[PDB]
Amino acid sequence: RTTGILADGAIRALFAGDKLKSEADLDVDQVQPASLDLRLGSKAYRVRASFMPGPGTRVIDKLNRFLHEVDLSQGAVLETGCVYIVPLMESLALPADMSASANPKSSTGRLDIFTRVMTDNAQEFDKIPAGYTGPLYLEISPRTFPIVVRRGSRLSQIRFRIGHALLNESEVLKLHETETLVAENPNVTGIALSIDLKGFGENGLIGYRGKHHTAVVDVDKKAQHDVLDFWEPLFARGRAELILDPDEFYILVSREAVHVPPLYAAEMTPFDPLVGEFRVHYAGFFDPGFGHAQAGGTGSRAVLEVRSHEVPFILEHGQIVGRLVYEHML
Amino acid sequence: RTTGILADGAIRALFAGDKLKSEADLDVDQVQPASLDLRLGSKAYRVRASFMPGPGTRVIDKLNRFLHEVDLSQGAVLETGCVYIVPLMESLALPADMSASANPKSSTGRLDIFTRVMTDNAQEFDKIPAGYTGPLYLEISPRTFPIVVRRGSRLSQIRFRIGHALLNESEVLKLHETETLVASENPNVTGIALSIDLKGFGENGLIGYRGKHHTAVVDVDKKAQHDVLDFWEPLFARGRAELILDPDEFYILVSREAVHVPPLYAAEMTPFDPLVGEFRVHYAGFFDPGFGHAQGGTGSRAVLEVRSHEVPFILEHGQIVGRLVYEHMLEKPEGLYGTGLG
Amino acid sequence: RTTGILADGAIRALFAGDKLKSEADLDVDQVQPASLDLRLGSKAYRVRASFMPGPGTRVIDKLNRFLHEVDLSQGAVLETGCVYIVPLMESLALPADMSASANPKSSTGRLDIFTRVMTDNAQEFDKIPAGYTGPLYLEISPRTFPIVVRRGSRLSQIRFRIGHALLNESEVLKLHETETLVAPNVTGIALSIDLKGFGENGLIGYRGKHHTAVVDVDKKAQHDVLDFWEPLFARGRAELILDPDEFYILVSREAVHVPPLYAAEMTPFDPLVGEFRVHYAGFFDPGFGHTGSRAVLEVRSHEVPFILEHGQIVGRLVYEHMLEKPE
Amino acid sequence: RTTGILADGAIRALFAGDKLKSEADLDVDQVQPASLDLRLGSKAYRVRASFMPGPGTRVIDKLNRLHEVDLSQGAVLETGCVYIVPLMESLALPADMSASANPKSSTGRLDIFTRVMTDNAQEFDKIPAGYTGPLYLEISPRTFPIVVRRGSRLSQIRFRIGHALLNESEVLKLHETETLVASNPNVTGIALSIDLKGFGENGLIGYRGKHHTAVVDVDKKAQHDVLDFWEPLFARGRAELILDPDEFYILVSREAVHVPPLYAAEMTPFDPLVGEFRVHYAGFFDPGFGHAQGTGSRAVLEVRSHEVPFILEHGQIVGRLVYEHMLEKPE
Amino acid sequence: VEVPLAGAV
Amino acid sequence: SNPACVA
Repeated sequence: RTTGILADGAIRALFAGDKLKSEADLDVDQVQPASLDLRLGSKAYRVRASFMPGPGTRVIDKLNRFLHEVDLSQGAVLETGCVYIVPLMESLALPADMSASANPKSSTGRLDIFTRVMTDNAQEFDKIPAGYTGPLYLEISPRTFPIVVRRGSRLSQIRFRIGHALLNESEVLKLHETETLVAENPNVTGIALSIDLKGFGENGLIGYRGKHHTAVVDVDKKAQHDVLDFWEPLFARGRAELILDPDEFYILVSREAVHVPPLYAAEMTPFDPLVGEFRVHYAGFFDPGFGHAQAGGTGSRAVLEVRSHEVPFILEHGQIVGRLVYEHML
Repeated sequence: RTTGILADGAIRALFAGDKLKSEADLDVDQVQPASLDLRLGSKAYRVRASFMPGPGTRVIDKLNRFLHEVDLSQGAVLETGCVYIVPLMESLALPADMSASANPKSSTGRLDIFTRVMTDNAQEFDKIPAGYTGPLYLEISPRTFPIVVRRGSRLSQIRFRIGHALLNESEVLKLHETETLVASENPNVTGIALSIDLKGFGENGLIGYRGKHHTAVVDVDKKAQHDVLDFWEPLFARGRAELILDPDEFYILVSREAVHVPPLYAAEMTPFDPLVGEFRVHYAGFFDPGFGHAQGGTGSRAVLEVRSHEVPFILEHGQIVGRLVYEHMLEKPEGLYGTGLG
Repeated sequence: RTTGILADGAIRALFAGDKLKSEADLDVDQVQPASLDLRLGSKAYRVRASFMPGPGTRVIDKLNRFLHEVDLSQGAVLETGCVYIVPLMESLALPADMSASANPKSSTGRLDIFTRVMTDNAQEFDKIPAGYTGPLYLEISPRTFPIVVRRGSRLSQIRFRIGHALLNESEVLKLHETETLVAPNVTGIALSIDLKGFGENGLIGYRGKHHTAVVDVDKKAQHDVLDFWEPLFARGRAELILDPDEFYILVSREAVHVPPLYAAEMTPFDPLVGEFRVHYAGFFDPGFGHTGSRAVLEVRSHEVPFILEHGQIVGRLVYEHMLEKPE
Repeated sequence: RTTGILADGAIRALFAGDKLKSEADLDVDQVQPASLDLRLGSKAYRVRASFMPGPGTRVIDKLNRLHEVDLSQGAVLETGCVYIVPLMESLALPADMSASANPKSSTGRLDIFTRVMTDNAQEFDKIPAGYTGPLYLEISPRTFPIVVRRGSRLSQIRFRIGHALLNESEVLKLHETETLVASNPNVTGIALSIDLKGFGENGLIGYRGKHHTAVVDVDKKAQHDVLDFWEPLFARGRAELILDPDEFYILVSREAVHVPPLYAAEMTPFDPLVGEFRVHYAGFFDPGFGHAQGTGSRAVLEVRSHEVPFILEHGQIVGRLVYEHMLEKPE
Repeated sequence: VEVPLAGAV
Repeated sequence: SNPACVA
């Protein structure tokens, strides 16, 4: 292939040939099979609002039109509702033929943290254009939990590519035949992900609702917080359904156990038809090898962050909430 | 043409041939040039949540599976944050090649009223399948102003079509040559793109309006009876050409582009998708043939309801906010009294 | 005794003499030991704000100065955040020496429904002046749950009295000695919060759920408790974070008694007003805890979150003399 | 007198005597005629919630049961968050001397929730007679985010021996000789009532805090453009105002008030109507307030409704101004 | 001044 | 002639 998603060797090939740069030496686990994690610098700027730089504008110029600097050396709490712009440790000198896109880490999404990667001259967030040279910034806004971040915190990741090597309806059905994509007949349209509101285990746990009032989650020290201090576990108590209320954040799971085979990457996409009623937020990248060589058998369920938009909505078990779009690795 | 949007003459023919029904004679002004206003029935159902009927499900069954009944014979107040389902007076028995879609009336958007049309067996809102036979329902949730509604209230409209006779780039760019689509040579066709005017209008530099809270109730049948200053706050350009969009607020704003829809075309306003995660045009609707008709200038500005999502956003002048998409009429409208569109 | 509170017999006497009037004959359980339940009439007025009538002003005249009329004959949903004025079925023509005051019913409180009794010429809510003649109105605003109310719905109650025969620090402590008022801070007696637990699971109380169906105030028992309430359990430190837009049903550590010749009333602990409040503080009837019984308490915090802690004083129970024993 | 409020001269003598202690020398203007401004120290603790220390408890014990913020340069404190800040000042009061704390009127104007706490406190803003120990300010911005630093002054403390209050004779007597209101006064101290008619051609009655804004620097808070933080309110139709409970209002009394030099005053909320609306951030008035220059000055008032929207009407009584004796005349 | 209910402007 | 904001 002349087109597809750069693997991690090909990413390490960019740091060497100075198409990617960084303030410090990369972390050992910072390059991922099909993406790079982006790291926070030492300063955050508290702003009044989010903004688009626009054509002919450096972020740093716009940022000076606007406000209060926070030091992230030791670690600062970013509060819910507030907006911060953070220069990232990584910057780009991409080949004319190579472009990039950004998405939050699944752990960032789990914590309901709003993030946008902004680029110089940007007219849309999270899209790096072909042949981009310059700095990267992260806009950050905690929505449910206040968080502590610092220099080197990793909230976001970037996927590089030459062209768009997407798979079509028979290419996906073929791939499913040889390498299992759903553990079982896949709804090809990439693959449709539906919601499981039936439950799991002896108690029948459906997922979790984030608590509106909590203490601060350290983003680099996550295995050290207790669940019921941050979450309301949801259970089956009747018909297979959940009312999604507008102020609330839900962590739920797909019915499907999905598998992204070794030479492919994937990306979670919203279900456009129903984006008006409810959205899967924080839909991110899937690495080659997701659900691959595991204790249960092929495939693992996708963790999904759901919110209703304006009005309460009765989510029903089996509802199509999205689709995993598959893509060829270079 | 054998594909396009049904004009009012056709909509009226559909009523005369019982392919579109109603509980009473239509209002004289109920049929628009390229759509029909829908009227509320006599009962509203207060619901805990909005729902999708789903395949092989009647709307009335789901309702019966849930629920306070409100009588609209005189007038009921619908409160903000509350969800109501209302059977509509109009019902359908569509020809198998004929489909339809629904959008709020523009005055509905100015009052920040969330609405969705639902059909029996529905998988999507505001879409009536080709050949649909059945009742229609309006879901209503007021967002900023509490409202009064009754039997006959018109919040929504339905446009009928055979096929999907949208214009592509070239067709749009040629129609702008022949007719004037934007009073400016020449527009950003993509349909035609709409950008926000934040520079100001008149001596005081008025940019638009923000909705107020704890207002009186708005009667949707008598909207011109309400003073402007006790529902909307005027907003004035003071500094740079920009506006901080607070996500809890709603804003009535204006396009820079003066736009025209020729009499053999209808349009529909769409959100600018690249930026839906930042801010959106809400209550995008139908434009009728003859909108912004040449007068001595061509084209009218589009009034836009803009809301930011999740986070505050500094909206800047010239920012693209939507896309006006053009579609062929099946025939030329005949107008309100059948004696011409003018 | 010439000053003190009218008992059920005396209130039934007022109705016989037409000093208390109503649009219908009283419900069988309408008259309480030391109070009367008030019933909603056939109309609610949806208004955009609460108000105070003021001197020489009738509620009806000011009401028309500001709006939408709601029929209550069959039942109406009152939505959260909305304000309704409801003319009551009952009205008054009291003796020159007889006054009255009003409080929500405990069931009203538990549903987090804001209520205010208004009279013509009112400069305070919930106070009927001595020798008052005129209509009574209920202001209603559901805070947490949307509600269905109808004609006859009882959300409030009125206690009539002649003079103001309270007990000071002295008689309260005295009356405790003869008859045990707790199972003791007498600044009325202090009441504190039990965040330790009850039974097996360690149940502390209930948090109102922020998103619910509508509660029929006449048929609350049709509702399953878990559709509207989140039970709260003990863990760790005997402490509960009161967050601002939340509502709590909790219980006092003190088991309390009100004796036959007395009435009582829960009042907010003034020192912590700015921190947290007991809401919906109402009337205690003579013969409450006939040993003693625990007070069920409604708690909110004012705008900043507050760690309420086991033992924290949250209210005062103030004692007043009855004119006679109730029947 | 042997009972009353300490004047500046006495407050300096406390500092001289190590009864009032500080981490640094006091600011030149830190002592007021009848009060002391309290200063922030170097650290703030971000806390989950407000708390009362209670019997036998040190505030630092409860604090270490957080996230620590450095105030040496400036920190932004976000709205809806609670911070506990050790103050620069501490006490070793005599047995007969108590103190109380109110916010500074400037703190009030910015809708900053504040509480002074002490070791073993069962009540906020009250320092027991003979209190020895540290002081802490609980801070929570309600409308504007703020920047504070070491040395910032948000609160003040008034020291007293006994509690030398006044009555309806004394208050009317004092209004006889010295003028308490430029008007005659409603004495129960005097009722303060709200002015909603307007001021000038335009009829400006006050301001409402604006609900998304730049951070306000509390030390440099006469620096900003007023339309950036406030919505002017203009009377139109009836002389009345709907108080939305989500909203913050700066309004003004009808009465021009005056505190003679041998008296101190304190604004208190009007208790009959407090379940319906409240004057927030009621504070201290120094002796000499409204001294003839036209005698008497108007009270600026912060008002909010409790829970339900309320129509506030012209001439509504919104509070009471309570008078008290100075021990001696401000030096 | 356009009014919030303006049609063509 | 009196401006907004209007009370």
